[PDB]
Amino acid sequence: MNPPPPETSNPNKPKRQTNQLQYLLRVVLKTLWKHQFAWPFQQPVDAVKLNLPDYYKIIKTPMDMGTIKKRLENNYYWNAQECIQDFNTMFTNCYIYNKPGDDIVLMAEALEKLFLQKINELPT
Ligand SMILES: Cc1ccc([C@H](C)Nc2ccc3c(c2)N(C2CC2)[C@@H](C)C(=O)N3C)cc1
Repeated sequence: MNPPPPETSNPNKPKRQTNQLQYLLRVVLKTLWKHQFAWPFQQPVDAVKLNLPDYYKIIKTPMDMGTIKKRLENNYYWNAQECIQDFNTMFTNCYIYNKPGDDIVLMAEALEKLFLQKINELPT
């Protein structure tokens, strides 16, 4: 039931170390990582273990903070916007599969509120 996880290295792809990308790893991701609600989002959804055989029938572009962390550590991104997009894909997937008011949604919303606070100002 589990698909292969998103790639965390791609050589066909050009890489960049920007000040914003370093900050997204050192400050943004690491703060979110320690949040009390971060743990469901620290690795790909394990649909077999959660016995959610429908998850990957619905979610076709999965994303999680473990994948983002590995991408950042591998300089996988060209710019901060690409990384921010991965965060937003992660949150949106949770809002798509689940319903407003669900506990997992409350957790994603708390992480998203903090994410938006931390990315409001990025380095130059
Ligand atoms: C409040 C509560 C209940 C269960 C769990 C289980 C143990 N782990 C887990 C990790 C990530 C996800 C989910 C479950 N959900 C399930 C709907 C619960 C899927 C759909 C989803 O979208 N994500 C992001 C954690 C937190």
